[PDB]
Amino acid sequence: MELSASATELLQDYMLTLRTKLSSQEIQQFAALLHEYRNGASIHEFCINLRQLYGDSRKFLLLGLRPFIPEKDSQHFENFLETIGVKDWDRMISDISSDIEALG
Repeated sequence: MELSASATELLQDYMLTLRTKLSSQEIQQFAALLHEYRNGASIHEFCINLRQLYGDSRKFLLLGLRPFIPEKDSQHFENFLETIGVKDWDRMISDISSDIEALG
C-alpha cells in the first residue's frame, strides 16, 4: 500500500489557495472554465483560458491543478506546463466538485 490524500481535501486545499490569489469574480470565472471543460471543451482550450485568467504572475497555480486532470489529458497538460516554463461558496464548491468528479 501507499500514502494518499483524498480528492475532496485536495480540492479544498486548491480552493483555499485560489482564494488566496484570486478575487471572487476570478474564482467564478475559473469555475465556468472548469464547467466548459467538463462539457466537452478540449484540454488545450482549457489550458489557454486558464493561463489567460491566472495571468503570467499566477500561472504557477496550474501545477496544483494537475491531480484533477483526467488520465487522457494528463500528458497534454504536462506539456502545457512545460511550455509555459512552470515545469522542467460551498454551493459553488459543490458544482466545482461535481465537475471534478465527472471529469475523473
